[PDB]
Amino acid sequence: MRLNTLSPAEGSKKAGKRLGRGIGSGLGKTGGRGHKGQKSRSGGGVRR
Amino acid sequence: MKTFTAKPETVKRDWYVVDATGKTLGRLATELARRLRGKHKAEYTPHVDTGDYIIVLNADKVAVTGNKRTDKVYYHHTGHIGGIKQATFEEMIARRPERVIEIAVKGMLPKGPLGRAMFRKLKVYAGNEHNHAAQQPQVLDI
Amino acid sequence: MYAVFQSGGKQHRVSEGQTVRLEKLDIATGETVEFAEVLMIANGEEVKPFVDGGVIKAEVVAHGRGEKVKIVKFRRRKHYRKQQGHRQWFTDVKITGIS
Amino acid sequence: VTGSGKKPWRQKGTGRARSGSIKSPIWRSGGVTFAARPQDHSQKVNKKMYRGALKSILSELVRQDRLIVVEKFSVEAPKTKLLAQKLKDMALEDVLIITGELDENLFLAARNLHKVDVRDATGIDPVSLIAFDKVVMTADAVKQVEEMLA
Amino acid sequence: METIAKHRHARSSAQKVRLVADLIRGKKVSQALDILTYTNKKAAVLVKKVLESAIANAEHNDGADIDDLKVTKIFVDEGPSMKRIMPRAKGRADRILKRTSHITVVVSD
Amino acid sequence: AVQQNKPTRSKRGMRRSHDALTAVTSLSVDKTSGEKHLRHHITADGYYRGRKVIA
Amino acid sequence: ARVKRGVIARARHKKILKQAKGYYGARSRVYRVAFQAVIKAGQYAYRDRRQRKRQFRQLWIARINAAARQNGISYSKFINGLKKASVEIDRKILADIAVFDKVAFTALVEKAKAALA
Amino acid sequence: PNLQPYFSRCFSTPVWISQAQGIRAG
RNA sequence: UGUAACGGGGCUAAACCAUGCACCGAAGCUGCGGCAGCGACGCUUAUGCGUUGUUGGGUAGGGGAGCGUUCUGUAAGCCUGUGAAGGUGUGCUGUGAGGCAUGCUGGAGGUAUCAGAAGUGCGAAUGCUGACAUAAGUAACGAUAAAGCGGGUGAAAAGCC
RNA sequence: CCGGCGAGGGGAGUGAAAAAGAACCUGAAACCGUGUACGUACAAGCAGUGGGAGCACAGUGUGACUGCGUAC
Repeated sequence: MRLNTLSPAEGSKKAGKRLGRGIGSGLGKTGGRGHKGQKSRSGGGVRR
Repeated sequence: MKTFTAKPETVKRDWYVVDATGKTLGRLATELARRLRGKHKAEYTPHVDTGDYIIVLNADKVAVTGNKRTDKVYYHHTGHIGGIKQATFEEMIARRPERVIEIAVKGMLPKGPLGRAMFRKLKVYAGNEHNHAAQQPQVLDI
Repeated sequence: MYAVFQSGGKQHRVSEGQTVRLEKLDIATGETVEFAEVLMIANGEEVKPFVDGGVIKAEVVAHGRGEKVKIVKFRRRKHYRKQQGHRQWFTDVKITGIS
Repeated sequence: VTGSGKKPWRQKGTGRARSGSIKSPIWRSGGVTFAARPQDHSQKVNKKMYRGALKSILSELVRQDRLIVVEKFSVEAPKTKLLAQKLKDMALEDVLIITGELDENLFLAARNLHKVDVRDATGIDPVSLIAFDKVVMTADAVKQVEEMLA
Repeated sequence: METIAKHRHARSSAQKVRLVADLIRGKKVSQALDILTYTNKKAAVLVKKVLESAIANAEHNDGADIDDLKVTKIFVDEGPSMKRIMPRAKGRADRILKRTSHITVVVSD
Repeated sequence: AVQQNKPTRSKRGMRRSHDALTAVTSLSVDKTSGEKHLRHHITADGYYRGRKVIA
Repeated sequence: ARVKRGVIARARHKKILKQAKGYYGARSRVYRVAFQAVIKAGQYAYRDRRQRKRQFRQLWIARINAAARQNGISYSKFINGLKKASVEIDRKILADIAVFDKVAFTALVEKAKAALA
Repeated sequence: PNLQPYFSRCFSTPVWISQAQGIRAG
């Protein structure tokens, strides 16, 4: 029980989607947004 | 254990002589291309010239079936815009009858530097006598 | 004096005192191994289904991995790329008997 | 970024890429895209999570024998030399002293010793109960710490 | 003993100097000198100064014996370019590269 | 009137196969002063073909 | 926590230019060209691990066909005659015999010519 | 003087406003 | 534009029709070795690991795992002038991002581990900045008023006197 | 010392180091050379890849001929 021995519970920390970082991440080149529409623009997306 | 490849120094091509009198041209010309390439040898390897030197004799007496003596046309283009010259089989027998065997065999050899070297081992003579007595060609009976 | 045997899905033609590389046999290094299924023993005189009593007996030399192969998969314009390495396990056996 | 909102060249016509600000983040010397601001990196801890942690650290310090309870740990003169000695006989080098009283004589005598920390039984924390090799508590102090963790 | 003389930031372009350097590569240093003397280039006047300096750098420092020297290595590098502006038509400007070079003659007995 | 593709190190040096200067290797000694000179030219000191011409 | 990326982009680029040795021109020097030279060269390497097993079987079959015909039979009747005789030698070794021990091949042809007909 | 005190950027763009002939329709 | 309406050579069967047999032929199937996902297994006695079954082309997209970089703790700890980071080779081994060892440069700093936070990874945006190529030793050398000589000086003179 | 009482350079010297010489820590890449090994002047095309001689080194380098092969 030292400072370099403490761990989180398993699954308590998921990583976080990092978009647009290559082919292997599965989130590159569109950022999970698909191709050209309103919803793939920055700030695009209709109101509620 | 790698598969054997023949070498372009240890290969020993033997000299053969062929009397092409009365023979069907492309039936003759495809056994020539088989033995110019070297496919009749167990030592065959497709990047090495492993074939033979074949002396074709009496090239003008080669035969074609049907009406091909007057109706097989040889088309070549001269690079100029008129260009498309043509000669039938019987005109080709009169002008250069050596060319009939040489054109027919050349289409059956592969295309590239190697098949252009397999063509160098085809010695085609219109007459009945070659000059290669010193190479001692065996009679190859087709 | 060579013979043909068949070990790792492949057939090999070996002579005496020759190392042949085979697929990864699970027998420990230094153990004599019999290949009772000998397809063809030849000499000045030849013997060919299987032979009846000719056994190739070898002696296991080493268990290595092969030179690494790079597997590259690529689909142009379709946003797909996949690398993978491969080292294949082998077994070297020196042939100590042709019967 | 200090600059003008003047569009650098015109939109069409010149065969350059279209730009509209010298301070765009694609450009050199202009613009961080998502630039930082000063922020609060504090986290909320529940009191029963904070007290459950300290009760679980003090339970572990008696498991790995790193809690030593004393009944008094004072030093006569406010001198680092004496406390440097107060821990050789105790056989301590990297220690956290936790007292219940307001001892300022003892407090100054460990202000220069790097591996020695003196507390007041109310400011003991997560990282201080872990990052010291021995935790030494006076008996008046372990009475108070038992109390506040109920 | 290899004896170097250099001429750095030579104001001729390296491609112009390399034409003259290939005339005296490997020649005996007496024959190399009057190749450069009857060569009608500006680089010929530049390279001959380095070769005549490598001739004296050999016989003053490392030794002596001019007559067995040879131009063993001769190579021209590209120095820093000085950037200048030529004005062109219709307000346009171009970049002139005043291209310097680095001549190195290595003489050797 | 302009290239579609940058030519290479290969083709740039292939073009300069004929840019290589030709050395003289034909200096002529003068029969009265021993000066080397261009053939059919006067010497640096102004002798030519045994005669002092220019001085 | 600003991260400069010059060290690991150099190494990532250097790793690809090292796989491009021997390539012509800018395919050995320029990263953009050498990257898709190396990606194409791995694509071909995948494909020609398939084609290698075909090209050698092509080469064996052409040599057994020649060596059978010196012994007076075609490749088809020799391979049919070996299967009716239950001889299980593959074509790699049948071609290896055909150049190295021809008298061990004329015995194989005889054992095929017999049990065929 | 081998000191190299060089110059800087010393005016902007005159015109890219250039020739315009060539159409397919009007 | 050139045979240009077998892919070609060529073919009177090397074409059609019928029959029959053999063979070739794919990344399909089988063999051999490896790896992974899913189940069924109580096979184990946290349940890993094993045993069997079957599955592993993939864009958008969803899900699950990692790698490395900078920074904080662990760290007045370990490594480090008997050579750090960096740069440049080589070798070794991981399924991969990668990791390690080391020869040479370098000449003072670097960080096992486990956690923590992100200006966290670039080939493209007619991206931005710098550097350097290419065309090319090419075009041009800016009024077609025009120059030639002899002395001079000079290291050198078509241009200076 | 060479040079034009140059520029630049070669020594000598300082210094741990001058490949710390001021256009100065480290000194990457593009790009440009020189030296060496091999290949290349009858051979057609995404320049690789699979096979592969020969040669040169101490496995490495090169790569004739050859199958497949139209970048991102």
